[PDB]
Amino acid sequence: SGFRKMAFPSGKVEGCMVQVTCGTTTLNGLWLDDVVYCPRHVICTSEDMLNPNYEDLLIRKSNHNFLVQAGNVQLRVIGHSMQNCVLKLKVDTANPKTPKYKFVRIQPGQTFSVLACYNGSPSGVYQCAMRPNFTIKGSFLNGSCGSVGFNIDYDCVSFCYMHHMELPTGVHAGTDLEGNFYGPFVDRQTAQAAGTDTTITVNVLAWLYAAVINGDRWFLNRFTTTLNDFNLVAMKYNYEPLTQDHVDILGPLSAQTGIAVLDMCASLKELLQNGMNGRTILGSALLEDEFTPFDVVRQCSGVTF
Amino acid sequence: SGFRKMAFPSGKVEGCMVQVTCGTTTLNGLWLDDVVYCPRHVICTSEDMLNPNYEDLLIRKSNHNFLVQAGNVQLRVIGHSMQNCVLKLKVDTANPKTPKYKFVRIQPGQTFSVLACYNGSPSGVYQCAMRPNFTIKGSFLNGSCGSVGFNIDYDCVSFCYMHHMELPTGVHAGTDLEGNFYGPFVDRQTAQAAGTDTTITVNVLAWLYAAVINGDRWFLNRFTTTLNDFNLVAMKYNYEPLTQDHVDILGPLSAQTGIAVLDMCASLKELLQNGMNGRTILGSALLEDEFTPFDVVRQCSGVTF
Ligand SMILES: *C(=O)[C@H](C[C@@H]1CCNC1=O)NC(=O)[C@@H]1[C@H]2CCC[C@H]2CN1C(=O)CCc1cc(F)cc(F)c1
Ligand SMILES: *C(=O)[C@H](C[C@@H]1CCNC1=O)NC(=O)[C@@H]1[C@H]2CCC[C@H]2CN1C(=O)CCc1cc(F)cc(F)c1
Repeated sequence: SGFRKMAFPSGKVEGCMVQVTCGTTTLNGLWLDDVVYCPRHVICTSEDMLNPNYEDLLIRKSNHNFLVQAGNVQLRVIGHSMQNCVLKLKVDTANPKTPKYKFVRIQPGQTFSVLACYNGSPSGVYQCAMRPNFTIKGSFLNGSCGSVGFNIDYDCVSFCYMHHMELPTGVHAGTDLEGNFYGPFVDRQTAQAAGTDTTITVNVLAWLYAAVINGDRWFLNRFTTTLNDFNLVAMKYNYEPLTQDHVDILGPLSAQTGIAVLDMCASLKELLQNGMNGRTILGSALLEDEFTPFDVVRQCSGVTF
Repeated sequence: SGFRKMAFPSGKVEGCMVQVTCGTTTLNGLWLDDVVYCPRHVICTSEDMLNPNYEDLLIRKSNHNFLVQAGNVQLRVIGHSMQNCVLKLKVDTANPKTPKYKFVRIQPGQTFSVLACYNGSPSGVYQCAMRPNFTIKGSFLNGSCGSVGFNIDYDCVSFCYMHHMELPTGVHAGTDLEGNFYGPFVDRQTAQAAGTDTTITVNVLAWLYAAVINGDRWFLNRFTTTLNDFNLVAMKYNYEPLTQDHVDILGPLSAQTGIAVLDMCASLKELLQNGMNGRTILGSALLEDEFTPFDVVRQCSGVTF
């Protein structure tokens, strides 16, 4: 009973967070085995930020210029290299708290948990979706860079995001753990802007299924639609076109509730065209798109890690 | 930049979760030092739930009838006692992962993080407020009882809630760690109903301050009001009466933004009377009341634990 934006338990990730300082700049790093991963802009001063030449900046940096701290204890940096927008700092001690892990480049529309950190210490945990325009809606301040996004599957942590920047619309951009940005963003202080914030249609539908399971049924109508006719209406509202793959992904929720996906599309079409009329669905007055079909199944089935 | 419903890092609480089984019923327990705390209804079968006599039920229970499991390893129960609606199971091993802790009975209007568990294993983390009507808006299924609510202050975990029940409106009820329910709820399968869901006025105001700090300023008007005139309008909307203590608690946010609390009340009064007109504040189309002035300060100042 009840449906909330739920983050994964952060314990396994908390044991990996370290503080990385280079000169005056301090940010977070992720310590897995004998390597610490962190944003490469840790080597920049405020002046450098406008048009940095990271390769040039890095020649003036040796292993000893990187101060790595895990709690109150200093790690010894024995090597360093830049891979795309991240630095990999080889340290002399394997993290004893390293969980079972993998690095994953996540698809737009998928969700993950962010463990927001400052000075290598955890501050909070919240769920995010990698939006179609490759931004996330987070909560990050100066010093948050290096904070990571992850998913847990049983005992294995899949890290998928490292925080690097904010955009003018108050949204956030960052990289996978290989240092490659999601979207067209670059790690420099330039004029960059998020494209159209397209809505994750399959996730709105999954959330409509979670509402039905949790007793909210007012929006169910007596109509149905086709994929092509629904997409004509959803193009107007900047919704992602729904495909047969999306319908198959919603298969289990549709079977659990007895509501065909195209019947849920017709209900969603009525909600887009007519609005909620002051009503709420799972405590919200807007259509929510940051729950995947798996998030709904997980939460409504009590999946543990 | 950005403002999200943020839970505390759950790592310190994850190391305390255990599975408690008694007969066919399995639920969660909290293992701190050599004691495991769990809901007393773990001793009930489905039949017992309608009108249980917990003292009578407990005479047929010995230490060996309580199976306690921390991960894949069984703990040995050397004593048991009932304190209000919780059982305290003395075990032969102190939890090596016991953090610095305290038990706190939280005031209505305050917030905490819930670590939802099933079979003693963590499933997810989310923020809740202890509402004025003494219910919480959580996400809990069968087997979730014994899951706890907490706050972290530096290294000290203050546990304030243990989950026991769901109410007909899809909201949740439970106890402090001394076994005393918040509100008038009882641990039996009877007709119980939440009273009027009063809105936490001081928290809506704190959230309005977070919106201003994060760039959302459309709702700021050219009006002011008095405590007495604001409360006349807010009584109609089932809002908690605002007091001088609440105004003093909002003092630091008012000073940080330069917006007097009574000017923010006038803006809130216009929002209650006229609505949002399809606009949003921090991504929401409703007035949010589950952020305390401290939650806003914490998030906007980057407080770590
Ligand atoms: C790293 O901790 C930090 C996180 C930022 C700070 C505030 N919120 C947030 O998420 N990242 C930065 O400050 C980055 C650094 C690294 C690469 C370039 C430099 C600039 N920047 C950033 O976030 C861009 C700031 C900016 C925002 C905007 F709206 C217009 C701009 F022209 C620049
Ligand atoms: C413990 O795991 C469980 C958690 C519940 C189950 C579903 N969601 C949730 O939060 N608690 C219970 O199931 C309790 C047990 C313990 C004391 C009595 C017994 C009944 N109950 C409960 O939640 C009440 C269920 C109920 C709901 C309702 F709307 C009307 C009713 F008459 C009873």
